[PDB]
Amino acid sequence: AGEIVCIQVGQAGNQIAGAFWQKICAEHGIDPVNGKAIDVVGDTDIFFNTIGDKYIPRAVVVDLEPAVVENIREKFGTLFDPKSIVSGADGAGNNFAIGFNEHGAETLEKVMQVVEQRVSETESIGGFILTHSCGGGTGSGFGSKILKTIRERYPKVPIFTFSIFPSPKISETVVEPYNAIMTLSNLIKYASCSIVLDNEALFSIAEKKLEVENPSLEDLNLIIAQVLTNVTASLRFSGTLNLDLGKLVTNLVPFSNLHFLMASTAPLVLAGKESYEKMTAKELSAQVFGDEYICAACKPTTGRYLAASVLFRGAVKTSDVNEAMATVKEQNSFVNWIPTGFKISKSETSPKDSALGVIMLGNNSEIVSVFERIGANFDRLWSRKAFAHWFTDSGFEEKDLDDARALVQKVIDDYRKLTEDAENLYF
Amino acid sequence: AREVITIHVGELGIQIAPNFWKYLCDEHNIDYKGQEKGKIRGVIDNFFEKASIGKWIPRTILVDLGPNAIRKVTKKDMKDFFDPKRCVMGLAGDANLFAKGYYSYGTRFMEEIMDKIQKEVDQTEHLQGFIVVHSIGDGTGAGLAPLIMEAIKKKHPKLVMMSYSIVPSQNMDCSTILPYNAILSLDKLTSCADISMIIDNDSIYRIVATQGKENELSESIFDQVLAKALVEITATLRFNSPLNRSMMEMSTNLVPFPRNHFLMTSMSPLETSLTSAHQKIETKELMQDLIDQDHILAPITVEKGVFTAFVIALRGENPHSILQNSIKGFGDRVKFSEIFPTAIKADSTTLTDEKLARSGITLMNHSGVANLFQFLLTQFELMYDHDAFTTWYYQEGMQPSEFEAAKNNIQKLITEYKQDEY
Amino acid sequence: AREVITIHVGELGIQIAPNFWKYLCDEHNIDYKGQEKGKIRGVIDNFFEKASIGKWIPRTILVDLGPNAIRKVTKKDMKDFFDPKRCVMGLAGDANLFAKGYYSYGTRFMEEIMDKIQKEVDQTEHLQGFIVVHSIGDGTGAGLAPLIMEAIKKKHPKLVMMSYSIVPSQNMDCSTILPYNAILSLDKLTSCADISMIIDNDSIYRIVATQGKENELSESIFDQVLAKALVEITATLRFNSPLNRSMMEMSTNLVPFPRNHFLMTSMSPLETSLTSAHQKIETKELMQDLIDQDHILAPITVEKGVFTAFVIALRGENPHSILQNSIKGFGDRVKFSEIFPTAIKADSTTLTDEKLARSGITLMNHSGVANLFQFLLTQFELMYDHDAFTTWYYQEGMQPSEFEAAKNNIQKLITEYKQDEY
Ligand SMILES: Nc1nc2c(ncn2[C@@H]2O[C@H](COP(=O)(O)OP(=O)(O)O)[C@@H](O)[C@H]2O)c(=O)[nH]1
Repeated sequence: AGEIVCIQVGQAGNQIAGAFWQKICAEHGIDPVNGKAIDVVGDTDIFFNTIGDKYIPRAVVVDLEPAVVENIREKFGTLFDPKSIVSGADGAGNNFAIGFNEHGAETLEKVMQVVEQRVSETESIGGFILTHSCGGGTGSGFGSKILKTIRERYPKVPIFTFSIFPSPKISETVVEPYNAIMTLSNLIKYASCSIVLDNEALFSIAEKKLEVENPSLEDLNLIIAQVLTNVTASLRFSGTLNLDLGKLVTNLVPFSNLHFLMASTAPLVLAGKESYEKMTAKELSAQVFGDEYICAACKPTTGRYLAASVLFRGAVKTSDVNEAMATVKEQNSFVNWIPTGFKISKSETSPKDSALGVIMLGNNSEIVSVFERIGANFDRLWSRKAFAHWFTDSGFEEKDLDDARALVQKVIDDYRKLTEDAENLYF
Repeated sequence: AREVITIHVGELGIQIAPNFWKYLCDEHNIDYKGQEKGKIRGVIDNFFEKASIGKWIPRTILVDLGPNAIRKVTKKDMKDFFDPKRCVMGLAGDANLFAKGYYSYGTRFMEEIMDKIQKEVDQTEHLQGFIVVHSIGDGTGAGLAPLIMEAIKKKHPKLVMMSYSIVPSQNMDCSTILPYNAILSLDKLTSCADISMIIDNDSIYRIVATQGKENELSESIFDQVLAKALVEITATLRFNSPLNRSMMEMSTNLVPFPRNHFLMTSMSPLETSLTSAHQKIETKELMQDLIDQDHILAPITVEKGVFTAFVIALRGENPHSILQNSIKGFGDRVKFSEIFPTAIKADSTTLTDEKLARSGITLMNHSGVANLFQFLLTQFELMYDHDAFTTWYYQEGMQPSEFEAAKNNIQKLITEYKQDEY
Repeated sequence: AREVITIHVGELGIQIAPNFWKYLCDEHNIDYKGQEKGKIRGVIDNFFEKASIGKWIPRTILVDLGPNAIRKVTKKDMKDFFDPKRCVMGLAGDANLFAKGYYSYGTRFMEEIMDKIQKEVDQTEHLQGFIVVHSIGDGTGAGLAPLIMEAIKKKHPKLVMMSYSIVPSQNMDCSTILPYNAILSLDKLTSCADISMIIDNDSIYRIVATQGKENELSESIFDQVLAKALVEITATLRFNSPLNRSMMEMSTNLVPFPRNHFLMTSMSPLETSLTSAHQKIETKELMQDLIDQDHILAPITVEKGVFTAFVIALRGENPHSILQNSIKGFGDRVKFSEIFPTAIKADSTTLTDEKLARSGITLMNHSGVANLFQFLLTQFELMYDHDAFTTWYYQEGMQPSEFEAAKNNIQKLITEYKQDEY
């Protein structure tokens, strides 16, 4: 019933999702380069369309790039069905306005036809997952139009977006803050939940928690993929009690515009028996809630939580969960009105490279610092109108650039006001 | 045979089912395939339907708004035992909202559910009543169980309806919207059930952990304790006991006013596997254990509150002269109002478990229930007054006055249970 | 409930606060967030205010002339426990001078401080008294605590005021101007407090080091011992004890003359973590330990000096026939004047600490206090007579006769305590 349709938009979107799909295929027991399997485990129907002995991942692959199909065959074999891959003609040169306005009506109609076919092979739609990168030209503007279009066709369906935000210190292109704000404005309006990730945080993790020396994006994507595979464990491995995407939206989002979540996982293990059997839920909870495993450039132990959820995997003792979470409640800071704090869940099936593991998600007021940095960089460039012609000559009015900024500021102000008011909601 | 129909609603009520039903199968000498295993004992007919063949069929219905609790129970944990034509499954689940279970989604399944119930009712000449086992946490349990109860009471008004309401923990089972579903559903249980048992999972977790301080237990112990309490409550409805002979007698013994029907329980030895080796529990210790803090499946101290009714059901030989001295010896730990005699009733029935010398369970109508309700109500108010997560309920039809009504009903219920405290 | 208001003044009084309040929270079964944790025991109302919600609020005010002691306590060590509207913060601190705390800086905060105190007073029907916890070392403690005490006594003259005066060490806590602040502030405590407890940090350091000669301790032990002594002194004000039932009774039992109110204490086992494993401390050893040199938190030998009053408060079962033989067995180690009966009073109250069989604390009115005062006074005179560091006080208004007056008052106080020695 809780069938998931993934949408992958742009180069980052496809590489991250690619790593995810190949890890999913390892846990369920499917060949990552063929889709062919004889003996599989878990509820494979949530993510794969099985025809004969081939498990076909349910995904819509989208680009503006002229040769997206060949670019996939070369890395992912025949795992993805070519009928689901939508190729483009020219491309968006890191310009939100091209991905969003000047993309071609036909390109979008084909994406929608593919989505309709994928939702037509389901007894029910459990939700959509969008994987993309906010500073690009297709994963930002086209991915944003797709969220708009999907939410208009399928309102009341939980959309989760996983996206890469600018890094806190160094930036990629000068245009990046314009692409990032308009992408964020559309995430604010259309996603049910958004997971904020960035590369600076992930690199520190790759260099300090993984054994890899001099990691590249290929290694960095295994941290993101690990977040994605763990967050879908309960869905994939069922259980009498479990978590679907609609359970996460209901429990983590207290207001409709405060859905931006942080993510953290531990242990991080590269394939092979390179891990150590710590086997302790208490240690994993202490780690997942520390600042060192957070996959975004923020410092959550200094903020305040509105809500959080923790999913434990493997043979975790009930007694250790209760003690470990008691420690977490004592050490961290929560807002009074939400009085229960957490959503807790367990899935008895172990991740393939560790007997135990933990994934945590949550609403931490600290997240505004990511948005505030983006806002400030935009304001300086916008005031001087540097690289601005690239957006207004591609269909935007100054009004749209200003309204997108205003919406972002509204979310920041709402998170901060709530957080400051919170200090006295206890007296 | 006064027959009882058991309905399991929601993910937890269903999770419990295999433990509840395995206990009954072993207790009456039936295998898990429904086949007889030697001599059948007890009034088997009250809980099992006899097939056209030698197989016994549990007289039960399983309801889930998603497909998964049922799929695991009937395909992996207790294969071939449950009748697939008595399982009701939706697709969407409940997104943890009361609103789906009671107003927007679960309502489309009521024709299917009432049709299956009638098919089950039609197989019995003398129906005593219904037992509905449900979580009050999640939307399927919190929402549908009262929707189902109302539909039954309006069709079969002369039957006794009992619910087994399980309150989720503030830790392992927690949810950020638990207080909304708990208050919204207590509001309906108040008019739906004749008898409503409240079991608190936090008490189970601390009680078992205390008993287990000397060992590694098993992760299955928490579910076995919860399932066992229902089995023991029902023991007198299955054996020819001199107590709680029928659901109608439980109602007359424990509930003096239509609203004051929320009951607490106490159990000893909790589980056979918790009390192993030398367990000669003398009649004297068993009765002291049953009013001990570590045997009460609620955050209740009997000494702090007032009893309205109290029934102690023991199993095995329990000489009456001992039971009477144990009761007199309760002193002022067990106290009632000045408008009641100390109406404490105790006796014993048949033991089926070869590892225990004796055992027992109590049913209490005690003002301490009001403290659980106030705890949950305070949490409700903090969230409600600042609109936390209310959009998710309003989007599915819960006009705001619906929350306000539940708030007022529960505060009145708390006020009424505490009348004797003042 | 006879309610007590606790005020923490200065960097050390504030440093202590998290240990003092955590002990009370655990002792009465309250969590550190003010939430109830099971059954509440003792007269909780005497130290905690009940919120409009289920939360308990410590009935306390924190005063600091700088921002830092408070910031660390309320933001890092015991988050969400202390009410921020009860915290008073200055900017300049005190430059370690009495003069700032009492004349030039701290005076501008008195309207704010008395306003917060009244807001706290207005929440209670029956106010028993105030406890002011302060250092007598640094200027904020040494200066403001007496400024605050005078302001309160002039407004609420019928209440009993107790101070907990902590004398800094000559090593880890030392300062080059310690003798000025100590004499200048003892001069005001003399007329301000009804009861004044003196705790000497040098005794704590040597006592703990002695107990720790077999292990590595913890650096937190010094603060836990100091905080615990206050908690134990106050145990009888929180539990329904047959001793020191109220602050007024402590005053009548221990202070025969308005000026002779400076008291010494003795404690055993000092800290639970210092006495682990087999700690069956029999009633007999506990009372011998309480008059032992290694349990007295002052440079005082009971055998060398004269008692005016002596109260022993024990916790746990302590048979009275043993307590009486232990007292008789004190012989001439505990001696009073020929104008007094040997008025040694002992009894016991409720134990809350599951790791200890029993425990206790004593309150002594003993002439040995005069020796601490003379020690500090001699140091004062060596500095004063050669003007060391006096410019720093004169620059903020301490006209020289102010020092001379304090010098004479303390020499008179010493003379009076030693009257029975001659
Ligand atoms: N973590 C991660 N980040 C990536 C990856 N590829 C690209 N990025 C980031 O995504 C940003 C936008 O990428 P881009 O190539 O312009 O995507 P497109 O124009 O939307 O197809 C880059 O500036 C990088 O910071 C990847 O494989 N993984």
